[PDB]
Amino acid sequence: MIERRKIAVIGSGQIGGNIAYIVGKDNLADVVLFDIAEGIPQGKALDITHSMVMFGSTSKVIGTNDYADISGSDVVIITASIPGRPKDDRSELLFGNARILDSVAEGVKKYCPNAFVICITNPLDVMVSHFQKVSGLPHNKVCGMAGVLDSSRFRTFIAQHFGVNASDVSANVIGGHGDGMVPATSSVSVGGVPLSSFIKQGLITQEQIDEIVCHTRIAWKEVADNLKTGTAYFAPAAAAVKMAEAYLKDKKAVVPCSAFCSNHYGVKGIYMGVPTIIGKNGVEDILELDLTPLEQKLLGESINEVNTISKVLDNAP
Amino acid sequence: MIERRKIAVIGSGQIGGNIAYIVGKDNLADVVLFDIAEGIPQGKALDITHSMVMFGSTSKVIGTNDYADISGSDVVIITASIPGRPKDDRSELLFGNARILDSVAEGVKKYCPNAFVICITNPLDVMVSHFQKVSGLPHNKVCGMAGVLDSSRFRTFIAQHFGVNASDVSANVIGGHGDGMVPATSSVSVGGVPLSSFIKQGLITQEQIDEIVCHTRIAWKEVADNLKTGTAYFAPAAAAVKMAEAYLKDKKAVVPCSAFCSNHYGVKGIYMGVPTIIGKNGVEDILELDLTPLEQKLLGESINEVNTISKVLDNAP
Ligand SMILES: NC(=O)c1ccc[n+]([C@@H]2O[C@H](COP(=O)([O-])OP(=O)(O)OC[C@H]3O[C@@H](n4cnc5c(N)ncnc54)[C@H](O)[C@@H]3O)[C@@H](O)[C@H]2O)c1
Ligand SMILES: NC(=O)c1ccc[n+]([C@@H]2O[C@H](COP(=O)([O-])OP(=O)(O)OC[C@H]3O[C@@H](n4cnc5c(N)ncnc54)[C@H](O)[C@@H]3O)[C@@H](O)[C@H]2O)c1
Repeated sequence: MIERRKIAVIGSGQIGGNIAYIVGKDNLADVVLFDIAEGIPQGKALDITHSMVMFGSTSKVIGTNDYADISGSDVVIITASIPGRPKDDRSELLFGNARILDSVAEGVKKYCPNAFVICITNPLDVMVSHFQKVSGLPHNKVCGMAGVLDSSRFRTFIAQHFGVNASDVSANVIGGHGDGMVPATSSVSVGGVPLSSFIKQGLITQEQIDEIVCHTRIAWKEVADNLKTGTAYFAPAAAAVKMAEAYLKDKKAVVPCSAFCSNHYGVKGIYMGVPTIIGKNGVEDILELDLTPLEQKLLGESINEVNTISKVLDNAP
Repeated sequence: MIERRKIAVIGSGQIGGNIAYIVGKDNLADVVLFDIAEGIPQGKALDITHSMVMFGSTSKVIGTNDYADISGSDVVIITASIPGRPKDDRSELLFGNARILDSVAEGVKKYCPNAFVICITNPLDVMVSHFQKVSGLPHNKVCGMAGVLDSSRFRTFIAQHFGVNASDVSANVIGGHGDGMVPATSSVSVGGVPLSSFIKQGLITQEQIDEIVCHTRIAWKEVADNLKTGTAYFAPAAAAVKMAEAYLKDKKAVVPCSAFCSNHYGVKGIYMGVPTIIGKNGVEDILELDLTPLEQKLLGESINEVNTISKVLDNAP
């Protein structure tokens, strides 16, 4: 008995609304846009419902403040967060967003415990870890969106240098979504050609690569300082939809994201950004990148950042 | 010589950003987001650029505040407007927006006078007329977006009543984008079946049709009262992309928009909501709907309100 796919978006602010809009435009699923703020999800859903006939989609998009409406959701995307952009570090939202997730975790557990959950709420790696702990869902059914956005940014910057289509740049960012993220230049390729080759050829300099690595690392502040009123939300929404697609269409897509890693990268059971294979059973596998010693070390420092914020959360007021 | 298609969005608020996002996602053209507000267009353009590789698009999107950047634009879409949502009417903002439009007209006149210009700035029909006058562009290359958004709502509401895909509802809303808009119920068909027939089959009462007509004219308020921030912006951005598409792909598509009508509907040269044929030469034709005496009267009232407010603006100091 064919049933329409259903995605619940918890939090209907900037990112949440664009997720709804893109999912409906692609006719990927019906969408349930959930928020505790009166009127916001309802009006965004009505406005998006009107664009449906324009896109040729028959997806249904409704607004709600009732967890009961997310029952049967195949995928839950969590964007809910306290207000205001982080001033210097995504960690500043730690205390407030962990409380919100406790609440979202109760709604999920009761209305759609078999859903694939994708967290977006910052500080990402720690929020995903917190969510999985308080909700009790299987590790492979809970992951965080970050890698796809960090890697799209790294691929884009590399592509803008060489003047080529970014889809032809292969490049991963691993580790937690924060200042210590590791854009792995060691395995970047452009049409099959490694960066070491472009250096010999004289078409890119190590300094140029270094600037790309840095740009990647603090790209969030560049966008946030220009928007003034908030942080990025167009690409983070497209990234969440790519992850939801991988699950709903059982793609076996290789997706860098925050996933529970306990056997690769020399860690034994932590959520962090790694290349995963996503399909109908959620995170189905993690791939082992070939890191240089210097990279294995920068990863090591990333992991410590994650552990530190995490201990801080464990000792919250 | 193949050149990339180029679309300038004048005004990067709620609607402009969404238009950039969609156009980019569909790889329909490169996008220039123009705003005089500091940082907004650069920030949205940068965030959207990061999402191009996720959508598999090579569209380039940049933000600027220099009209010289819109030169060579094949289409210009105008969303520039002074702050604050309409209270009861999209009219109140008349002078400020006409002032704003004067700048854009000089901008377009200098940098890309061969562009197809689509206005969205309210009060729509007057704004469009004003833009064409002061810019001097061919009448058939200047029009306003309203009908697509109104007809989409009208189709959506008819489709919800019958429980069928809105894409299979054929329906037009003509006249001014105001309370004086005319949802032409006599032009309604659902898979070939007319409302009279559904009437006789007892599948819809006249009361229900009336309520649908009313829902259409006041639908914008319903969205605005829920957003508590401004007016609808997801569906109006999509409607403008559909208009840009008919132009760029030379579709010869039926697009209900605000065009220079001068030998149909009993008017001799005014800008109003009518069913046009858009292709690579802009508005290439206007179709003549089979209106009932009542609708002819209703359109009548609508037509006066345009000229009325149009004179209020022809004077001023
Ligand atoms: N993972 C990443 O790559 C990434 C990238 C960009 C932004 N973000 C983060 O995603 C989050 C959302 O960003 P945004 O711009 O959409 O924020 P926003 O402020 O625009 O939206 C957050 C929404 O959460 C709603 N909300 C609040 N408390 C809630 C609750 N208890 N239950 C349900 N909804 C609730 C709000 O009412 C609001 O509409 C932030 O934490 C931001 O830092 C993450
Ligand atoms: N035609 C319709 O169907 C329809 C439907 C919905 C909304 N609208 C109207 O569309 C317009 C835009 O709506 P919105 O929600 O995007 O508004 P918005 O306030 O979010 O954006 C308007 C943008 O105009 C910019 N701006 C101001 N002065 C400018 C100038 N001189 N040059 C360039 N940019 C300038 C602002 O800085 C802002 O970014 C309004 O007039 C709104 O009422 C029309």
